[PDB]
Amino acid sequence: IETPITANFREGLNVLQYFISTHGARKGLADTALKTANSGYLTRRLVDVAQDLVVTEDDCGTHEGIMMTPVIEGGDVKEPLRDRVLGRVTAEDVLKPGTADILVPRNTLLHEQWCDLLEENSVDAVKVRSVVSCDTDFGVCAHCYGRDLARGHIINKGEAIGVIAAQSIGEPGTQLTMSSIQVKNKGSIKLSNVKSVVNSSGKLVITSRNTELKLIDEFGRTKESYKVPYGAVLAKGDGEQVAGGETVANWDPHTMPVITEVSGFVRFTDMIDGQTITRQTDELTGL
Amino acid sequence: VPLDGGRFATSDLNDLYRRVINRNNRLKRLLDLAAPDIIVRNEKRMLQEAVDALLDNGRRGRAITGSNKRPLKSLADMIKGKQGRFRQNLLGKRVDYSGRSVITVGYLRLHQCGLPKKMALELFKPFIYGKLELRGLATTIKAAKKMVEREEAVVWDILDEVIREHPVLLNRAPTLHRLGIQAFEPVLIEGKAIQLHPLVCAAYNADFDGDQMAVHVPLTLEAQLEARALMMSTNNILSPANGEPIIVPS
Amino acid sequence: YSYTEKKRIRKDFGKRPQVLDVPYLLSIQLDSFQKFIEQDPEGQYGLEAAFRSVFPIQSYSGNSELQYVSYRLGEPVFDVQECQIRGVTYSAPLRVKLRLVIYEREAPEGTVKDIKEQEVYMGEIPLMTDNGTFVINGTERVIVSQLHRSPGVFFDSDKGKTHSSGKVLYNARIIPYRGSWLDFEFDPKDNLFVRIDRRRKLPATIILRALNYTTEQILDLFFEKVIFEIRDNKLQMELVPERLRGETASFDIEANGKVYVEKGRRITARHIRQLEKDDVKLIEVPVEYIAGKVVAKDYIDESTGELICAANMELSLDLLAKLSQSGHKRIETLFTNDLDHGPYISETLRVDPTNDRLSALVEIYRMMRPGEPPTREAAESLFENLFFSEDRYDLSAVGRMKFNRSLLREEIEGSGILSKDDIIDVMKKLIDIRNGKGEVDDIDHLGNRRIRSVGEMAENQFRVGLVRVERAVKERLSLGDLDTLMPQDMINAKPISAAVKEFFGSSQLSQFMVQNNPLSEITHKRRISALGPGGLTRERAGFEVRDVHPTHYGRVCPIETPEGPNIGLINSLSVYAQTNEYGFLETPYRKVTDGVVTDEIHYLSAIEEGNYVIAQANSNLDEEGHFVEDLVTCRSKGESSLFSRDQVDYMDVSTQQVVSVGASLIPFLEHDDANRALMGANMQRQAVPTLRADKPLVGTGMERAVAVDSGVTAVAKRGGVVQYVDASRIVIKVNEDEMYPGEAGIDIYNLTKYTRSNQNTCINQMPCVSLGEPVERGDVLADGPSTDLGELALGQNMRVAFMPWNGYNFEDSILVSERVVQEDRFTTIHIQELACVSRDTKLGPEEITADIPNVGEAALSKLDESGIVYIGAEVTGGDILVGKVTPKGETQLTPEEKLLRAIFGEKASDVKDSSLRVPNGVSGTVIDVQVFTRDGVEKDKRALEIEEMQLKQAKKDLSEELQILEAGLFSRIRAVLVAGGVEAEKLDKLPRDRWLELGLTDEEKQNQLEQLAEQYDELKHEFEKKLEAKRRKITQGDDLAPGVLKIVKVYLAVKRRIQPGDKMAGRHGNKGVISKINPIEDMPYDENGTPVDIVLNPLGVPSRMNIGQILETHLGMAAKGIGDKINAMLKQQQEVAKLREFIQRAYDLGADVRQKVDLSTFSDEEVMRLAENLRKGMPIATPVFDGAKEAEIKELLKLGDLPTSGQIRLYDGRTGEQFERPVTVGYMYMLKLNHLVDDKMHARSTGSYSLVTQQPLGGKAQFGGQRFGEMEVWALEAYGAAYTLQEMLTVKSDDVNGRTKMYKNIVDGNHQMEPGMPESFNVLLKEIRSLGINIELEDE
Amino acid sequence: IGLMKAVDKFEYRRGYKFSTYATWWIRQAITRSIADQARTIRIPVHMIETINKLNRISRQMLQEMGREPTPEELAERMLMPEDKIRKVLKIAKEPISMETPIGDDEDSHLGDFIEDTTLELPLDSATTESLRAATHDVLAGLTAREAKVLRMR
Repeated sequence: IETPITANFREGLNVLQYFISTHGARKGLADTALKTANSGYLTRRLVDVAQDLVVTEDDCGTHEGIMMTPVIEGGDVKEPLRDRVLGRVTAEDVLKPGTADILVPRNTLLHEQWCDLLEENSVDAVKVRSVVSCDTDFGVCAHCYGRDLARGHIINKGEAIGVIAAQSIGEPGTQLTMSSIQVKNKGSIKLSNVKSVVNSSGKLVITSRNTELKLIDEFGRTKESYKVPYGAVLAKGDGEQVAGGETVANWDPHTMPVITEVSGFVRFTDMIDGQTITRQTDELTGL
Repeated sequence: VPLDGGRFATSDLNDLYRRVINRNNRLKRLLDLAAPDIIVRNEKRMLQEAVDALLDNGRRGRAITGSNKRPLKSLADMIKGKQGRFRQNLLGKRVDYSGRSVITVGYLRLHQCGLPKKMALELFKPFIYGKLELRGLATTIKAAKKMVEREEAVVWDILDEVIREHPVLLNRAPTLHRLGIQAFEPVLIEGKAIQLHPLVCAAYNADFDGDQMAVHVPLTLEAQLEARALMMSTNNILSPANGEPIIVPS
Repeated sequence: YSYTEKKRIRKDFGKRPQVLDVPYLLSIQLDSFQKFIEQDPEGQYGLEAAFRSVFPIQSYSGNSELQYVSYRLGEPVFDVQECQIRGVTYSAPLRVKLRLVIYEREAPEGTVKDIKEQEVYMGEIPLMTDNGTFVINGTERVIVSQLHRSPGVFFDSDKGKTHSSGKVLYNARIIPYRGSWLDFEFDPKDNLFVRIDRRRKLPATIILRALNYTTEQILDLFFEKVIFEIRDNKLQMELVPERLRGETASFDIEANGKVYVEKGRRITARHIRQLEKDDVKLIEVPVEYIAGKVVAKDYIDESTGELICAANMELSLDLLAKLSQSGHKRIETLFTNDLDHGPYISETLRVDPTNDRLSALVEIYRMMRPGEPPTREAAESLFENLFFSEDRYDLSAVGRMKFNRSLLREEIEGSGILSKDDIIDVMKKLIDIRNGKGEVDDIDHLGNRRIRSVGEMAENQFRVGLVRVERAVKERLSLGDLDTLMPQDMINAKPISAAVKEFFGSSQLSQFMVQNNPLSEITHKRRISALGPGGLTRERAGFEVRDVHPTHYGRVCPIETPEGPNIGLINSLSVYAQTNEYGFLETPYRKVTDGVVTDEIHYLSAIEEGNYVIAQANSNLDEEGHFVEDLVTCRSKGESSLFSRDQVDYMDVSTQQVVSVGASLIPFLEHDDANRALMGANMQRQAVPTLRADKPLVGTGMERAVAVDSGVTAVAKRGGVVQYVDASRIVIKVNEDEMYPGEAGIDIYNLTKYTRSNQNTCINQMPCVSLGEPVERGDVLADGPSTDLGELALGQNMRVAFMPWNGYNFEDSILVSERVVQEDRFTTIHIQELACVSRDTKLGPEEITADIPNVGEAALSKLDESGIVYIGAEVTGGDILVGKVTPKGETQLTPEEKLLRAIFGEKASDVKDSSLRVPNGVSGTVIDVQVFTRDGVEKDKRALEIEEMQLKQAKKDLSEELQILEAGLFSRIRAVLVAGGVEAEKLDKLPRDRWLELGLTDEEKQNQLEQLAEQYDELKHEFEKKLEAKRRKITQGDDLAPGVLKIVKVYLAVKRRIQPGDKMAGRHGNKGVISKINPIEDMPYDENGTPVDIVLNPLGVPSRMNIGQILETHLGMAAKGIGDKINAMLKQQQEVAKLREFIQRAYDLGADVRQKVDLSTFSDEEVMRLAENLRKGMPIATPVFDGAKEAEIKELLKLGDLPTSGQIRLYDGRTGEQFERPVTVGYMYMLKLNHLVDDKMHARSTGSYSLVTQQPLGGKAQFGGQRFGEMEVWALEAYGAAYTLQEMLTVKSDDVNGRTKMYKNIVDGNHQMEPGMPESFNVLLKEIRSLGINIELEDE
Repeated sequence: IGLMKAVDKFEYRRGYKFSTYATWWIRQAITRSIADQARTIRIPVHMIETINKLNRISRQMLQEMGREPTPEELAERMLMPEDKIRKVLKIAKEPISMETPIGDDEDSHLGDFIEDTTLELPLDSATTESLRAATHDVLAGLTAREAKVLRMR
């Protein structure tokens, strides 16, 4: 509604303003009275599959697990590597940025001291042991799970992890009822999986879709991630040390170009008029 | 079974069995009568339909209704669905040694709950019977029942030490997560409402606006030990979902 | 002002004048039932309409018929009081007079051969009490009105159902009042389909052809014509200019001498304008443009008479050549358009497999009744019965009106039968909607929803009963006798009474009427529900039927509704809402004539509200001239905007008209969030009456209305002077101007003392008047259960402080005083009824006696020799109210107990103790016992003493009525002799007996004397007969359920005080639970020493957003300050003039308050009484949206010598030092809610067990255990406590030999576990095994 | 079944149409079937005949008087003792169900409100055990001959 409730509760409300607010009040109340039934159904469905998850071994001795990376993508970092790996167990001899500096013999409990040691270094990728990778038959092993969260020590055998998992992810169900690229901070403009090519102006342009814009700080870890589509134009090259507040990439959100990576004569080949193409000329430009 | 007012009550299975065996006897009579084939076919189809309704009423054809114009429930209707034996009688079960009361605020310690004295003698009643027999105060168990019915001073003098070091579970429906069930060490209060420690209200998602509380008393040594070791509110400090604490002052 | 208004005047802060007073609140029920009761010979409403709908009814052969003549309701045999006492429905017999007409086939018109006139009885019709409720089986019950989709035609649409295309699929819908339903639907391929009663879709040509419609005329009705001409060389086409709507010109359009649109070019409006200019109609067309068009008529050649091209066939070039050579220049073709006239009907004929009417009827029969072979006549009979039979189809007047209005027809009246024109018009309207002209209507619009009240469903059930009767009369007349058949013996009254009884009591819409408060009464009788027969269900209802539609404004309040799953399905109509003659809600309004707001009131429905613009009640009127501002806020078309003075057509009657009655009682509503206002209004209905009612200091002004409209108070019918009162009776000598010249003219008001409610609460009325004071018409006499001097008073009001106190109000908890407990501000009385039934078991009849085995005489001290507790005997939990003995069957004697019998020698006789005991934890006093006994069985001496007490009471009250009636009748009995001569020397001197023997005179006095003698003969013989009837009725045997001998009812009165645990709530959604009881010296006090008695959490205000409680607290402080000053100056008695001056100064405080109360007209005694009444604190009225601003509160606090800020410093009661910051303290109206703590207290160690599954029962009433649901099982197995789970699943509930030994070894002090197989698994095994599938256990 | 039983009983030589004779047998078959079957608790044909007569007579009384027929007043029409009328009215009980929705929603059937009145209370079992122990010890406190004679008696 365009007319706002200019009044407040200290000054009271008109009859019209009260009637308008009642719409939203009833909407919210009905949504609350309705969607938690679906939330309870979802919790029951979740707890049904995870009945048999009970820790059975301590170490299944499995191979490599899964990679771990922060959430730097999209915009600013939401959750860093500090809390995404707190309580996990590594799978390989993960090493510090200085070569041949190993802190774990393929498995250790990443309690607070190890998190501090890791964040002190410039490590950004750690491979930890996950439940999906566990090789235990008819259950999971304790080391493939990680330390318990209610206690803080390594989880002991016999504890039913599926039920607590389903309950924990079903509890908040009620509460959840409802062209250009600009750099923000100083860093290194890094292009990953880039098919680089030079435009007519001598700058750098892109000819692929599997390329991502990365912001690398002085330490080496990636801070910001951005998406660049195929056939975009970049105002800066690769490996450029620049500060934030600069529009580096420009592309038309509507026009999608077929830019040719090579240079040479362009003669019209295999376009015969009247069968596949039509003769149309611009009425203002003439080109 | 007979009812108090001289009436009767029965399951619909009696109706379905009567129907199927009536039609089976009629078919048996028809066979030896050398009846025309169309009538015998009609009777066989009627038997098929009757057995079909017995096994699953509203599955093949129209549901057979009783005298109240409601569909008769088959014996497959009462093992399936929300109201069946599996969900209503096997997974979730009515329980003994339990009570309910409104919830009020506590000065209380974190491991204690305020249990009304009027409820305590009822919940633990066999325990008072046994302890009072052991003390030799009443000759027989029926005498002890008389004493607990008179509420003499001795029954309270036995209660205050029966409850001590005997944890008691507290339940607040709906139990969204594992913290909805916790064990507290009872303390006896003159009143009618369950006194709850404010620090656990956040975990219970309970406010003092008329919410109820279900109370359960563990019986065996193993159950009391499990309540003391795993279910005590002192043990539950951090949520199982994630490491942050759950006893934050609200 | 009325006389009893002078005794307490509530200050009103309302600014805008009140134009229309609030209507009678129960009119919605009273008028609806009145229409069902009264006889309307010309009207069709109620019993007359129901009878004339069925009657006359004729036999199958037509040789006889029944003619309904008239009907009459007999006098109800039992009054409401004895109906409630004896547990019988309050009803009256239905007597109907009807006729018999007999026809004979020997004479072509032998109509008159035999006639039968008699009055036959059928059915019992429950009556409506004066208060607008019903009494069914001795229990108070009300029927709520239903809100259902109105009969008529509605059109709908689809939003993304077809994901493949995303098109919008419009559909039409015909829903009659009763009968089969008809639906018209579209398809993504743009074809028309029909559905009957939600069956499979069928092409629409089927229903067209079923009405004897050929293809030619169908196409003519649903399309236009294209003229085709051949001038022996080329094709001439007659062009309509308004047909080329911007399409592509396939060929080069030309004219007589000009060419306009080239090939493959668009046609812009300039070409059509030029075509209109030059007026050229005939244009030449090529063959290529012609192929692709469909013909509109069959064509044959007259040379041989064979078909050339059938209708609805797309012709081609060879077809054109054939038509040309056959000599057919005149050709007509359909007009197809992609934008305005789609070929939906043409496509439908393409999909149609049928060809003639018989095929269509056969297809309809096959669709409706699959499997049964079709028949030549059965198909047409079924089709006629679908929509063209009065008995099996009806649209009703409302349905016909809505149908015609949606069809844009001018007719209002019509027929309830469908016609071909009706279906054709509906289809044409749907096709127009699909094309784009017209708009699909809205389903939850209040113009499309109808209110069905109790009279309507009652008449519907009566129609069902008459249909049941006709089902048997049709055969009874056909097969029965022709001459000796009396109509009485051939009719049956069981079906009609059965149907009406099922509706009254076994239906969903009739439920027990809430009786906690008069407000609960009003808000339950003024209730609108969307459930029941023909309505939604909570599981089915979605969102559109729950949200607040913009048309609810002024008809249905948006604040008062349940918070559960049915939040949008149960509503309550607003204060001023009414009902059309059709059943549509409308709201009053004030007409505006050229900027002048005339006071005449108009009622507009929802459909008419959108046409005009309505100025809201926030506008200011400049002395019946114009408004204050040039631009005035209004609402139109469901939206709000700003309009000039002249545009305004209507004005809201009052600012109170949006909210309902229950939500209107909240003061300062406009300062409350809607969420909390909803819960406050809901909780307001759950208040419990207290020992003494306390007026709300901060009210709204409609308490005086709801209290007198509830009917719980004794209102004076006729004005007069009070002559004599008691605690039970009030008599008034009516003034001479209301004395009818025929009767005494003295009224009796018999109060109702402590009586059980439906919710076990006390009802009493106490006289609020004194001896010898004047009373007026419509004036209150006795206060109701929760009323104070005629004003509704749900709860009490006392000091309240907003401050956190040691955590005792941690989370919405309440801290309460010991002082409030001492003065019983919340003590409530509860009345319980306990029934002891004695039946005749086959082992022997049960007996009620004081002789009971193995019971000490101490427990029998409260029983008389007859075994019944004395009246007034205080009884605690566990005592024996009535001693009942049942014969004991043969009992097996084990070796040990028979050894004991041999040792001690006692023998148990044929006796078993089954006496009624007071349930545990209940203590009270027996206030009444009632004994009913079967006819034939001898009555016990207790029953005899009750009977003689009732006899003496009946005699005494009949005689007292005699004295009252005659004390006024003497004003005519004596005065007639006084007429024609006063004889005061000898008339008054002689006793009244010696008054008819006065001096003899002419025959006129002889006629007067004989008339008076006849009157005295009446008096003699009108009153011994009724005494005899009452005596016979009391001593008459009581009809009881078969198998019982006597029933003893015992009434228990429980006085319940406040405890930690009881639910306390305010009027703003701020509920709570009493946490602890605080000593009086333990709580905060101000410098004056007065301690606050309620302490509330300040933190509950901001997040909850209910600010109205702060304003109410400030008003309470101001009002109590005014009362304190008045009381302080009254204790000294300065001067009556000084009191008058101060009260007058306190009564004019607002800027432009409506009322101007002047005390100069009050006498000294009148002023002193008024000051005494408000000595406890002057009460203040605050309308919902015209309340006092903060400025008035500040002025009132200044008047009372109170701080402007509204907060003062308090000192802690424990340590005694001033708090750091000022704390707001005032008077707030608390409520005592029905959620007591002892009613929710429960605990169970070991008790009853269910029968089929051997598990403990549930519920406090049957001493059931708590339910350990599956979520808590999940929680335990998440903990890992396997042993607690094992005991919770085996030894707690379903181990028959497990729980017993667990009991035994717990008693022996050994808490050892012995598992077992649950019985609930054994029943599952036996059930699966009995289903035909093997199930076993693989043992080792 | 009745029609089959009537076909052979019928003879053309009687000079009557088949329907007249077949209607009697069909009515008898249907009435007997409703008599024996159609009730959870079977009632003999005699007593259901009597209850049908009571229903007809009560309808006839209610047609004229308009009030319920008094059992004392029913003896005049039935010409049989008023105790027989009460006995007849006794058995009119028809079983209802175990799943009648006693409450308002589909959550509380009548089967959940039915108590098992055939189980001894655990207190009674405990008393029996205590009594057994008391008797055992008190008999151990006697002479052997007396103890054995009391037990074996």
